Parts: sequence; structure tokens; C-alpha cells
Amino acid sequence: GPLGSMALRACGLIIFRRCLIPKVDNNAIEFLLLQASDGIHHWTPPKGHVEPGEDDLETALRATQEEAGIEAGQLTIIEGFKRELNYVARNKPKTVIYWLAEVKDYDVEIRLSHEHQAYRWLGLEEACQLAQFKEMKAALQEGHQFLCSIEAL
Ligand SMILES: Nc1ncnc2c1ncn2[C@@H]1O[C@H](COP(=O)(O)OP(=O)(O)OP(=O)(O)O)[C@@H](O)[C@H]1O
Repeated sequence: GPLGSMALRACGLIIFRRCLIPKVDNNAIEFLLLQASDGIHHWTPPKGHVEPGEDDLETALRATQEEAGIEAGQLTIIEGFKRELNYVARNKPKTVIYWLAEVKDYDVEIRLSHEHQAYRWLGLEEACQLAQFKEMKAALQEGHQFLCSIEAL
């Protein structure tokens, strides 16, 4: 079979819980993270495998509720921000698109999948500390960077 599709299409959701008012005027926003069920036990947001016929954000949305139980209706996908991570995992480059999302519930339900055994809620520093992977450290980095350029929507 003469393959023609280069790399694998993926889509994740960079979730962030926005608190009411600021505390120490430093932090305020958090990020949802899902620890891998094996390997290096790295922490990454709900990423899915978007199909050519499937939508980009949807794959990231479904993956959210699939690997976190939270759907677009339970969060808030911020528009204007879009970045994808390209890298060959086992032996195939996966393109992971990331969208900023804010869960309406602070204690929102967290329904993970087989691909995730645990999750966490941390800011940029921590989300970056766990997501040792530079690519992710950036996704979460730009997230807070962009959101800080908006207002609330
Ligand atoms: N940002 C990244 N850049 C490059 N490689 C990464 C990045 N994040 C994770 N990886 C690695 O890429 C691989 C992705 O795992 P795999 O392709 O097996 O996905 P998966 O099937 O979604 O995961 P799982 O086995 O846990 O179900 C792992 O070895 C992981 O450590």
C-alpha cells in the first residue's frame, strides 16, 4: 500500500480554570493535566486522534471529555489561539493542536480514560514542571501569554 499521509493528526485541549478575583496579584489561572498510564508518566492535556473527516477542535474537545469527562460545554474554548506540536513519538510524527479552555466548574468532574490513570490542576510553572516536554511547556506558556492579552469574553 503506497502510503500518502505524512505524520499523524492529533488534537489536545489546554484547559485552564479561571478563578473569580486575583489573590497575590501573581497567579490566578490553572491548567488541567493528565498523567500517562505508562512510560515516563509524563503529564499532558486530553489529546486525541483527529481524523481527516473529523474536526480539529472537536478531536480536542472529545478527547477532553474522553480523557477528562469535560466537554466543550463544560469548558470555554478561547478563540484566536492555536498551536500544534509536531514530533515522532514511537515511530510516527503526531501533530497535536492545542486550544485554551476554561472549565465552568472548579471541582468539575474528572473522567479519565485508559490512556490516563491520574490528572492534576496546576499553574504555568507546575504545568510546565510536570510537562517537562518543552513542546508542552510552550503550549501552556503561550496559553497564559495569550489569555493575558484578552479580557474575559
Ligand atoms: N511533546 C512531545 N514530543 C515528543 N514526544 C513526546 C511528547 N510528549 C510525549 N511524547 C512521547 O511520545 C510517545 C507518545 O506515546 P504513544 O504514541 O504511545 O501515545 P499514546 O498511545 O497516546 O499513549 P499511551 O501509550 O499511553 O496510550 C511517548 O513515548 C511519549 O513519551
